[PDB]
Amino acid sequence: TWGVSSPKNVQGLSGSCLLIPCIFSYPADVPVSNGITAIWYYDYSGKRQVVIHSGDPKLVDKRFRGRAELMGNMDHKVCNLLLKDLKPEDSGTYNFRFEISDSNRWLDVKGTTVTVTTD
Ligand SMILES: CCC(=O)N[C@H]1[C@H]([C@H](O)[C@H](O)CO)O[C@@](OCc2ccccc2)(C(=O)O)C[C@@H]1O
Repeated sequence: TWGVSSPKNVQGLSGSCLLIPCIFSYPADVPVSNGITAIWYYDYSGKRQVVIHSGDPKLVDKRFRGRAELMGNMDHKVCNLLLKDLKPEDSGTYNFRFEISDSNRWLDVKGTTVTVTTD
């Protein structure tokens, strides 16, 4: 069954780090020969910036370069996103997408809202 489970809200402090827990799923009969591509988006419906791209890392916006890293193992169906050196501007929406093959790709429209404060 196709899906992405991650928190609706997550809070963090400026200069610290934060973890957005995440897990995904898909049907048992979906073939997976050459792994799964993992992608995280920031403000998808607006600026649409790439935070993580396990398939084409040069697509990662300079804004997040060196500051975001995917924790979980795709093999274990985990998509946890760790964000480092937080900035108030990091506040906004984050959505995960995984792409296996052909039409077997999925963007979670729910996403997680991030709130970074100074103190
Ligand atoms: C078999 C699983 C599945 O339904 N995957 C579809 C996904 C999926 O429905 C969404 O990602 C779930 O949120 O949508 C897609 O188009 C997205 C699209 C739809 C309409 C217009 C433009 C683009 C997508 O690539 O995200 C096409 C996929 O085939």
